[PDB]
Amino acid sequence: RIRQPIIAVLGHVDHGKTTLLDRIRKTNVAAKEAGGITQHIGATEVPIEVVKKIAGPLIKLWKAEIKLPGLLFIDTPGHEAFTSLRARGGSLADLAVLVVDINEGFQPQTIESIEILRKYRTPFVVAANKIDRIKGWVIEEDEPFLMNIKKQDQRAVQELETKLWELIGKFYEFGFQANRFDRVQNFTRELAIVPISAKYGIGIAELLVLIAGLSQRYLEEKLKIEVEGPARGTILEVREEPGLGHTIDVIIYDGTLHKDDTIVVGGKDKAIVTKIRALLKPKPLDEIRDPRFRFDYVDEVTAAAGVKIAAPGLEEALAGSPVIAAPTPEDVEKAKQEILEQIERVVISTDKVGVIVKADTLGSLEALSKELQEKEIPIRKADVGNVSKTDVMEALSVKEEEPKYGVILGFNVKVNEDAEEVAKAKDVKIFVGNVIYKLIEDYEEWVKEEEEKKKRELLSKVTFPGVIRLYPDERYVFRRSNPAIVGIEVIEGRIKPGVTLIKQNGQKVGVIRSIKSRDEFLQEAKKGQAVAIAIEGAIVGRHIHPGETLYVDLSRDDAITLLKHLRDTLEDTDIKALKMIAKVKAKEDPFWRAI
Amino acid sequence: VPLPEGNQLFGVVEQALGAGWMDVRCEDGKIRRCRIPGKLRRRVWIRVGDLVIVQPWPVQSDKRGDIVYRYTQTQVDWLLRKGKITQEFLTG
RNA sequence: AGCGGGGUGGAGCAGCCUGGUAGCUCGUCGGGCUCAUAACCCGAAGAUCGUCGGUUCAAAUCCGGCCCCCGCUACCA
Ligand SMILES: Nc1nc2c(ncn2[C@@H]2O[C@H](COP(=O)(O)OP(=O)(O)NP(=O)(O)O)[C@@H](O)[C@H]2O)c(=O)[nH]1
Ligand code: MET
Ligand SMILES: [Mg+2]
Repeated sequence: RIRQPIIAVLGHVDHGKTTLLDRIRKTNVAAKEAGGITQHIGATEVPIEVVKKIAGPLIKLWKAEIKLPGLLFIDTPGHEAFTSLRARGGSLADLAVLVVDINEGFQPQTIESIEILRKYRTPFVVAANKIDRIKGWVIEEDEPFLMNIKKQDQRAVQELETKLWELIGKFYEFGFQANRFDRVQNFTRELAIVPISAKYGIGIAELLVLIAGLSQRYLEEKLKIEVEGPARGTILEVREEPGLGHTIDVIIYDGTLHKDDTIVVGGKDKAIVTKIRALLKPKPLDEIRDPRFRFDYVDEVTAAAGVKIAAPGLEEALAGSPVIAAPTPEDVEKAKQEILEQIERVVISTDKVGVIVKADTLGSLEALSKELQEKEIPIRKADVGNVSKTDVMEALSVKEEEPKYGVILGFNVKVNEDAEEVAKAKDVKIFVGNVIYKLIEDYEEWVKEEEEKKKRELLSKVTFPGVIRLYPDERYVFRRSNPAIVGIEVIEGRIKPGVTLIKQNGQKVGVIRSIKSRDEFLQEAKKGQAVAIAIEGAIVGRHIHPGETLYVDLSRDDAITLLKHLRDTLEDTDIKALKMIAKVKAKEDPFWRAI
Repeated sequence: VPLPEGNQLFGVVEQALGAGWMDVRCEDGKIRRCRIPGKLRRRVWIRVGDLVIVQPWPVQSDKRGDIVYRYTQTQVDWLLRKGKITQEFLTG
């Protein structure tokens, strides 16, 4: 009795990871998701019959048998944010398939995947996609590379040879010896590079037969499992389901699992013990995270298979924690001791003063938390579920003392009627979305808009400084009182209507009623401009003298705002005017003395 | 003799508002409606124009505060001679 | 800009016109009365008259030049 080996696909964004699995399944999943990126890990079972049908005479070249029951493929996101998912996929699987595009070369995600594979000592074989990008290439439906190569010219062959030689050299400075699958004879220190084409199924058969064959060469004794022992497996994800509650999708690889068996699972704080209630099984040749066909309920399952377990009290289950079957209290204690030797790979850091974020799974929550932490944003609470009413109450409590940190970021969740009504009533903002960057950027731009609107209306409140000097010329005086009409040249600052003027001793000469450079009506005067001012409450002689310097009265709050808030819109004349005005006004209040 | 430690700062009493409320001018150029804790209210008499230590309230720390200690003549003279505070802050 | 009016203890007013003591009320300091405070009584300090000059036996008072304050009118960029 041999269980199906577990294969994890790894690679970079836009490198045809989902497309290969879709072609193997002959179903379309790559077009379903939004944004073209898959953010959920899945497990798919491939029967050996379709493997044999895909393969052909090539199986006779190697002296072995096809007695492998099937294959268990695991998909994996290639985005930068989903590091933990890649780590879990690399650690769990027995075999790995690294898919690297020849054209773009290497990416940091590829390096991280290689590092994880080395850390978890997982043997792997390299694939090469985007073959059709080479000019002068003929396309044929589902033929091996050996059949296809003879249909090409010399230029395509030499370009391919150069590209794969460069890739092998690259692996060489990554300290790994590489050679083509048909060009190498050693199979213990040398890997194999399979040039494949996801869009037209070129070279899929070679990769499939190589995966089938290499399983029994490196280590085959780990693939033997007793069919009557206790069940042993691991957790793949934790998600909410309609009508079942908190369920977990697991991959059983040891023993046999039946209904009502007691299991031990490592929770967040401590181990949790519960009795299995529902065992759900995906349809053959179907993605587990895409329920195209109806799930089939099953009384008992046998290793190795991916099943959904619905049991009470699983809301505190930890992703990646192992699950052990225990029918007796001593077995329960042994399982608890085994779980105690398990580490929490990722721990979230909450600052108690931050935003509220809710997702549908733990992995999405981890990715969102890492992306928010990358930009120095505190996180008050992270959990799994839909946006409830108490979340809005918590958000309002945080907003009470921090306007910018009271907000909710929902990632592929639903908003209840009462929650949205309360949010509309109390004016709390909620950002719902399905794409991590499309959701984070919206929050960032809204925060920026609020920040700019904070000071947009602040500018109108303050009054610009200004210092002027009356002409010693009699000509500029055109009316003495009611109103006082006299010309002026600006020394520093900006003159505006409705601004009070004061002298060194601070007498209220009045408020500027109107300004005019000519018979035309003006609005303001900048540096190096002459203008006749018609002011109220000022009289030549007793109140004002020709050739005397006039100062604009300033508000200390306005000065603080100018020196701290609106420090971008300050220039030489403005700062000189404000500084000398502060020096002059430093007579009664020590605030201007200290400036 | 004790000095402010933290968000505390000096202040000059300007006018008593009744029911244990004072109006204190601080060192940061702000006027604050300050509340006198009852523990020292019963035994220490405060009069307009004294150097005191004021801690602003945790919420709305711009117009409210609590007075914690009063500086005697010798202490304020020593502070003036040392130079931690000037004369014009006291005299206004 | 033109015309008219006025400067006296810390404050607000007499003392001019008829030259020859600088007064009135409040205010500050000290002592009285009361168990204590306010009210009340007593005593004392405080301007040499906005400056400069002319007149006169003698000028705050009569006259003139300046400094400041107040009022009225002409005065449309
Ligand atoms: N011309 C060409 N296009 C291809 C080939 N294989 C895939 N593509 C296209 O390139 C894109 C690859 O996206 P996808 O299937 O997401 O790649 P992946 O391997 O799943 N990466 P991930 O899900 O993280 O983005 C798709 O638009 C697909 O149609 C190929 O051999 N030739
Ligand atoms: C109006 O008459 C005008 N010529 C006065 C001076 S403008 C600076
Ligand atoms: Mg994918």
